[PDB]
Amino acid sequence: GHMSKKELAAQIAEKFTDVLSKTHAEEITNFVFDHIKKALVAGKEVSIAGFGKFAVTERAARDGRNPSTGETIKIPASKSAKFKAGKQLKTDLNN
Amino acid sequence: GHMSKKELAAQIAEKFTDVLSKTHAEEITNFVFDHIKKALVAGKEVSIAGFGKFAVTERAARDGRNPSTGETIKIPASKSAKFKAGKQLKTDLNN
Ligand code: NA
Ligand code: NA
Repeated sequence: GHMSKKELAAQIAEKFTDVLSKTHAEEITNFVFDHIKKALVAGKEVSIAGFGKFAVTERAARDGRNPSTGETIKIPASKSAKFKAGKQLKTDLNN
Repeated sequence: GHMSKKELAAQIAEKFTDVLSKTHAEEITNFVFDHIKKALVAGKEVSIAGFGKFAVTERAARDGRNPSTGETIKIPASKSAKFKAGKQLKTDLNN
């Protein structure tokens, strides 16, 4: 199965209709992930208790070879973000 | 740096004070991740546009050996959840 962000936001809106509208639920859901992204972009690890942690990772630069010339190259570094599932999520998935 | 769930919820509360209280911001932030967990527990992939995707993964069972006896064992399967950062997050981290 699948659950999208819009579906998440719709569930928020349905379960918190006393708190906020469907439009605000979508705004806030978008803000959750935007803010998490902003934090990763700022180099922060984002820890979400009961859920897990996000950290920026960097594929390190390293020596390669030009295959044709056997000249030393640099394979460039690049960043990504990694999630490590927390203990509670791991427990819930293994029940 | 670090950003926790409480800090995320506090940012939500600060930036959406017209929408919800600090208490509700924490409730909703907790619900976001609880609901995502519920979806993974239900076997759903959770796709969050602009952010990335979570999927349940299973470390497959496989043959091991009892080291001492050379009897065939089974190393048990276990589930976890994996996140794959979306293109936009990858772009933002590499800017
Ligand atoms: Na609305
Ligand atoms: Na409050």
